[PDB]
Amino acid sequence: RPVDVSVSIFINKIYGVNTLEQTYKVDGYIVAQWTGKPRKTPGDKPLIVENTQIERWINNGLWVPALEFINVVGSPDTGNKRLMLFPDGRVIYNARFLGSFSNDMDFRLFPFDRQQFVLELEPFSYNNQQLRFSDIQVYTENIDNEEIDEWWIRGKASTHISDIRYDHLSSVQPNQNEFSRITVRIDAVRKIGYFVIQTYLPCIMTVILSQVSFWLNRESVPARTVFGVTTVLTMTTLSISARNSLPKVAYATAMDWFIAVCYAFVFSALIEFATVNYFTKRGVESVSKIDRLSRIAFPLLFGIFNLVYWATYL
Amino acid sequence: RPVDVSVSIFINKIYGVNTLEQTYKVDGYIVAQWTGKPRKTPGDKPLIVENTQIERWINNGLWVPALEFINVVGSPDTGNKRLMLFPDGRVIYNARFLGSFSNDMDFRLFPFDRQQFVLELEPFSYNNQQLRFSDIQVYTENIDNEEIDEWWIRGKASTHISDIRYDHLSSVQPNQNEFSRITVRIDAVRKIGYFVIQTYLPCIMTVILSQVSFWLNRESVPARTVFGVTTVLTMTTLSISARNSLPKVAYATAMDWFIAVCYAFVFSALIEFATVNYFTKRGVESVSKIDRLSRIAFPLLFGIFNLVYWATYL
Amino acid sequence: RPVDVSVSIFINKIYGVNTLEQTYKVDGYIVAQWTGKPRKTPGDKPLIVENTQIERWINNGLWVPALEFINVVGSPDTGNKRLMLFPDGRVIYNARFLGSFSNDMDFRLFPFDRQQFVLELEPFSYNNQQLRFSDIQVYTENIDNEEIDEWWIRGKASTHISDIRYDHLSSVQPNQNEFSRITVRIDAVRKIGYFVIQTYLPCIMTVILSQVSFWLNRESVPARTVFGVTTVLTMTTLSISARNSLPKVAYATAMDWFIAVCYAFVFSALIEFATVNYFTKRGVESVSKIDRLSRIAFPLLFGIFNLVYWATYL
Amino acid sequence: RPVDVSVSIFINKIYGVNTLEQTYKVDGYIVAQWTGKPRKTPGDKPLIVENTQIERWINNGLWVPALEFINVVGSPDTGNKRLMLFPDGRVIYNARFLGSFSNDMDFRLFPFDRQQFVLELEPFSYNNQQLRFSDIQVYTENIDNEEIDEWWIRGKASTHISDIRYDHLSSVQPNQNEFSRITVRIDAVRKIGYFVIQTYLPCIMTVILSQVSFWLNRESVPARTVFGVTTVLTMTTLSISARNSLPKVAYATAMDWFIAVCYAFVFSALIEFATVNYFTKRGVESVSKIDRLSRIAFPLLFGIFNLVYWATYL
Amino acid sequence: RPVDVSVSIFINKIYGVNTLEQTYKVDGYIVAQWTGKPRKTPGDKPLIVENTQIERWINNGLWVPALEFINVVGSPDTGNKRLMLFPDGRVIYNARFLGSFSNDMDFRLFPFDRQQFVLELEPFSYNNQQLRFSDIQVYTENIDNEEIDEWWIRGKASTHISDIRYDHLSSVQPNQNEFSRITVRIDAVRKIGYFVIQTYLPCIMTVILSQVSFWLNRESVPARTVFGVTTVLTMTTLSISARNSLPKVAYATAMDWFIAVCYAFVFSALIEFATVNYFTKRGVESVSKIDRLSRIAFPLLFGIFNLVYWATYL
Ligand SMILES: CC(=O)[C@H]1CC[C@H]2[C@@H]3CC[C@H]4C[C@H](O)CC[C@]4(C)[C@H]3C(=O)C[C@]12C
Ligand SMILES: CC(=O)[C@H]1CC[C@H]2[C@@H]3CC[C@H]4C[C@H](O)CC[C@]4(C)[C@H]3C(=O)C[C@]12C
Ligand SMILES: CC(=O)[C@H]1CC[C@H]2[C@@H]3CC[C@H]4C[C@H](O)CC[C@]4(C)[C@H]3C(=O)C[C@]12C
Ligand SMILES: CC(=O)[C@H]1CC[C@H]2[C@@H]3CC[C@H]4C[C@H](O)CC[C@]4(C)[C@H]3C(=O)C[C@]12C
Ligand SMILES: CC(=O)[C@H]1CC[C@H]2[C@@H]3CC[C@H]4C[C@H](O)CC[C@]4(C)[C@H]3C(=O)C[C@]12C
Repeated sequence: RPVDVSVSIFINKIYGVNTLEQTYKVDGYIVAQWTGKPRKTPGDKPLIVENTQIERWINNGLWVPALEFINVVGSPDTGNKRLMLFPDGRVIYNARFLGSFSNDMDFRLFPFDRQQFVLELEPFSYNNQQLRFSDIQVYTENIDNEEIDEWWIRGKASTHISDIRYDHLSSVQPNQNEFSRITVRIDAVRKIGYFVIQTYLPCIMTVILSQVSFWLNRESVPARTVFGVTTVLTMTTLSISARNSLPKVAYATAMDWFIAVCYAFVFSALIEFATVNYFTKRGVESVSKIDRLSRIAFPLLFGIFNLVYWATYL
Repeated sequence: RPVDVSVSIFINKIYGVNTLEQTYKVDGYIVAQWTGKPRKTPGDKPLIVENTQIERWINNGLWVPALEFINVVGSPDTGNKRLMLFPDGRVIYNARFLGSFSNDMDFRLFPFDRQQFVLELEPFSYNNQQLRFSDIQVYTENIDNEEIDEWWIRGKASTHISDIRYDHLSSVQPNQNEFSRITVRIDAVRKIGYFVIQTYLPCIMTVILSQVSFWLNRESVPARTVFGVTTVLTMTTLSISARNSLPKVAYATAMDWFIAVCYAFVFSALIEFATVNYFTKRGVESVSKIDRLSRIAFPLLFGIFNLVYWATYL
Repeated sequence: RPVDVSVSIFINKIYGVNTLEQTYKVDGYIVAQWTGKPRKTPGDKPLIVENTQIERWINNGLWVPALEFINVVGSPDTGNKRLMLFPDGRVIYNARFLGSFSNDMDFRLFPFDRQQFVLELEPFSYNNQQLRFSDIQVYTENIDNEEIDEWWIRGKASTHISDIRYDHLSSVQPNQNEFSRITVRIDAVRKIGYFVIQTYLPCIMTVILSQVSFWLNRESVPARTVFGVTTVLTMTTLSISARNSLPKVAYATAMDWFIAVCYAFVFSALIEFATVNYFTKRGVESVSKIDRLSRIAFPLLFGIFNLVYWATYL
Repeated sequence: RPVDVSVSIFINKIYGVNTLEQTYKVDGYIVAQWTGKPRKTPGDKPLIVENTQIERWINNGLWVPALEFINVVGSPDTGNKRLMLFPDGRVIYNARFLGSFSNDMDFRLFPFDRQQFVLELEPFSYNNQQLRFSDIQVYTENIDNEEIDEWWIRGKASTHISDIRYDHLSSVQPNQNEFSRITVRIDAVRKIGYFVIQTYLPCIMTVILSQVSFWLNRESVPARTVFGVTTVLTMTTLSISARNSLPKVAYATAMDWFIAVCYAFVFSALIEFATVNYFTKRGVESVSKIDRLSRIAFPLLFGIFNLVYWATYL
Repeated sequence: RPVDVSVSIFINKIYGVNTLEQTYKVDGYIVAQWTGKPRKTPGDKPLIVENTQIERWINNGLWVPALEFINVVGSPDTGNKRLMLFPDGRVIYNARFLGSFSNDMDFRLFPFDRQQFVLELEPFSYNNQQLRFSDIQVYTENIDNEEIDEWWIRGKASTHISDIRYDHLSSVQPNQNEFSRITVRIDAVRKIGYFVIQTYLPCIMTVILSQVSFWLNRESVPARTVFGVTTVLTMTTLSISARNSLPKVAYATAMDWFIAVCYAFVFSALIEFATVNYFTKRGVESVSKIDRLSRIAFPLLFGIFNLVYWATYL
């Protein structure tokens, strides 16, 4: 007695990925097919009914169940609606949907993170005892496979049919509070190219600039201080601007750890000079022993770190 | 004589918390049940009517009271609507809502503040003598309890039913102008991580950078002045950029007072040096005992301050 | 014969004040009551008609005039609509409105300006010979009077009813082209707290920083120049950023005049040092009497200026 | 035989002028009058039909032509619609329109440019052989002439009626593809106040700051270089921030030409100083006559430049 | 047997080009003509039916196929709709559309890139066996083919009719899953004027400013370091700010390569100075012949680069 419903979804385009609001817009077509009671169409041809004329048919008792996207931010922009009325009884609901979808996202591996563009479809007013999803096949490719859209699509779609228990229907439907839900997931990874130029490389070149102070002398204090404060302030601002593209989360990202280390070498380089200025009297010949090793200690310490960093997270 | 109305609300997700406009977006379901006049349904099953077809029923005299969200910023995004028509008379109104809600917020303890995500539900056109809310049940935790949405959810929801007197309905029914209101509150706390990295740490290291001037000498005036002006201006920009994440309120926040203190230590450090620069010839051997104590007075005075700060506000 | 219309407006909240666009958002309820032909309702109770069911009544010749907000930025967000049909004949139209309103604003006294949140209500299609507004009652205080909205509400509402002559209907209604207009005004004053921290204090501490150049010496020219250019440029950036919260108006504001002075003292301080640097050899012993007096002349001129400033504008 | 249609347009307000998108919002009323078949109204008074009830009238065969704004960005925000049915036959369509309009704008004389706020009105589905505009009257002044937000309304309105030939209807209407078009233009001039405060004066004072380097000496190279690099970079950023209030046009504006000159004097001052530093020993007694003459050439050239500039462009 | 449909599209204006979201807004009219079943119109004149009155015709069984824009971001802003019903059977659907369209764009040649503003029109519910596009005519030139605001339109439109195979109808339409698709392309080139003034010229003069350091001496280290760090940091910010007008793509643009080169000359000049500072005692006469030659090597190396750069990419 539960209505077996076959569902096919074609994803036309994915766009408007917003990491801040954790939303992403999905455009495509939807198809809902179920075998109902036979009817006599005008002619043996299948009857096709478009947007407005569908209302007159449900007014004559036609059964069209409302389907609902769960992980959506607002009522999706529904396009044109059509109805395929076959003589053997099978009904086919086809329409285009453009909605702003949401999904929980973890940024602990920013910007090397992997996230899932998920579609959560599930009917309304009809539980698993009344309406059941037979199968789901997502014909996303032939368009999707173009993955130069600010992300990298890795793998095909994943379809799964599950049963969700809503407790807020228990007061009204005893033991009838489970709904069949279709879930479609597409794994994707981020493209680190944009962030290398905005934060990573500016962090590196700032570190390179910060360490030039070692190679000057016990020279004009203005010079080695200007090198210090400019690199510290520059590294300070980059630490701020690097998170403006991220939600106000608590955990630290791989970009955060990279900045803190790059912050350390920059701040240490200044204190190193500030150290030899208090020890300008204890052991001064032409150059101290700190600079003679800091000119090599700092770059090598920083160099191997980048090797550990980029070898990881990749 | 007033109709007892049982209300159940299932919150799908809370998102889009905007501290500036003091809004927050809430998605979820609503259930409204009342006992009406008995009817003879087609079959013994309860009759289920979906979005558009409900309008035809109220045209035949069916009574569906309009419910209204008070603390909303604009007309909420109403999803799919359904009606459960039982033969014994009881009617059940179930629909999905996605709205931008508002609530009075106090920012005196920024960013350690506690706020409440509130839903204020109340009917339209029907007072408490005509329509009464029997009970309210919020089955929010099942989903909501995952709070990585820029805030920290601490505790379950609190439900309360009250009666509100609108004076602008006195003109039509004297003394019968009170409306039943359902109120749903969810306490929440902020995640200070983003603010630690964006303002607090940059303020601290700037203060740390400001105090390196002490450990130099009565040295090149350019150096110790560059330390002064850069740190003062840096602290000045941070004082401004720290408030762009807040509405144009009048009272000062815990972040504000914390910056003013960090502002004091930076400006005092410059004047401290600017003082010893006025005494460069009267009593100069190597160090002004002022600097010899400022190298210890400033960190300890600032160090104990952070202990006074973080012990408070927590 | 003109229909006397009683109007009551309940303001739920005023929010979203945008000084740039000179708009402001207003949420609340509206009530329009007029005496029609008597009828016999079902029971002596008043007949209540909700959103959609109004269509059936107005199609049957019921007279429900549409009321129109003049000073609105776009088509207001109409909430739920209701109709109270009384048996004694009086008809009552009640609905909730959320609209983005506009009003001409003068910003010559930024941020000490006084502005008016105005509602200009007036019907459509019905002149004063056909429809006249009897009285207006603004039930704003019950909620509004808690002035926590980036502004301070100073006083209750002020109502004015007038007759407006539209010349573009003279070609169609000779001498019958006057419309009854309801006007609701709420005076308000601005909260200078946000601007004290963003512009005033950074301007002041910059001026304080600008004068430290005097207390150095005829010293290292780099230092007193670094004090000079940084303070001028800092004051220049603050002079620009201070108007980004204002429309691109022509007249100068009280904040503008205050900055120009703060710009003058800072730029004068640099020119002063550049002057004593031109007199570095002709008449040099230890200090130019200019510095001996500028350390007192400038603060006294600056001190009395702020006192004259804040005594005014308040 | 073509239907003569009298048109009256009342402009309520012009607001939201965006120079970047070259759009502008116009709110007001519209009146369309044509003489139809006589009718018998209830009483000799004209019959008035409001927003929804018009649909029933056009459903009964009444001829109400849809009017269309050409230079609009999206479907304009249509307010309330009314219908005046006169007994002598003349029909009057009156409604309120709030739309975001567009017009080609030339910015070669930024910020002294002159622009026109244009309304291009033209019917749909009815050509000039079917519908013709008799006359047009724009009752704009009553309100409009008060402009306080970035522009100056200078002069009255200009009305013109024309016939436009669309070639894309020849396939559907051979030789009958011309539509009557109403065009309303309002000249306006820009208010340079905002730009004087944001760029022009800051450009001037920066140029003034650039020339103080002359009055120092062949002095501490840090000072006169700090004068050089800081002024060059400051003038560089102002050239950037000056165009963010403009679309990405190709031609250079009067503000651009003004900045390029101000850019030259700033960079020339550095090269001038950098020149005398290359000649510090070959022909040195006390001062390089270059600075002694640059102190007069530079201010006079800049002063006379503003005279050539501001005598023009005004 | 498939209905041949003639389609004409008139593009009124192209506006709102957003390179970030890769969208662009298109306003214009559409004409769809097909020869249908003969009918008896009132009079021999063609019957004209406007927006609302069309619904009654399709309600009486008239066949109006829904047409669909593929490369659209959301449900487009549909204007006024009209229907021409001819007695010989031919039906004509004419309407105005304003939609936000999208197209894949390649930014490797920023800002010398050439892009295509594409419209993808294709019907719904009717395959190529039922509805076929006979021909397409784009009458765009009348208001185009000259140039647009931020881009240059070069050439007339390009028309393409194709057959698109959707695999998601195979389960419901075996071998009948091909749709006729009209595609309209407009080639366009970018206007580099805005980018020359905003990034290129500031990058060039910054390199020029960086090279003045050579012409000082083995002089005050503060000066040549101030030249060094300021130019390096300035060039660093320009590398970031130049990409804020681009999506987060992975590939590097022609603007990126130009900045990286400009980054080298600035950074190389600093290392060059940092080299001669290491040789202040080891091989010192007055100047390191490196600086004596770098004053010629760098400009010529930079000069020839600009010739290679701008000769390319054009
Ligand atoms: C012997 C030595 O190398 C000296 C030279 C500079 C000094 C530091 C300067 C900045 C100081 C800020 C605050 O006073 C805390 C302490 C702080 C980090 C100092 C020290 O630990 C001692 C340092 C490192
Ligand atoms: C004698 C001495 O060592 C000098 C060095 C720095 C000087 C201060 C700099 C800032 C000044 C601002 C305004 O002129 C009021 C006075 C003000 C606070 C100065 C003084 O108290 C005197 C100081 C402490
Ligand atoms: C003798 C003396 O005290 C010198 C020190 C600073 C100099 C001024 C610096 C700013 C200059 C701007 C422009 O070059 C015009 C001239 C301008 C006002 C200079 C002077 O007239 C001479 C001044 C006042
Ligand atoms: C002899 C003289 O006074 C020197 C001092 C500063 C020098 C200029 C500084 C900027 C240089 C940029 C690039 O290195 C090309 C060359 C460039 C324009 C120099 C010159 O032609 C020679 C100048 C004017
Ligand atoms: C021999 C010579 O001319 C010196 C002058 C400047 C020095 C360089 C400055 C920047 C340094 C950054 C980090 O310390 C790694 C090493 C780094 C590249 C230095 C060196 O290789 C040695 C240089 C080239």
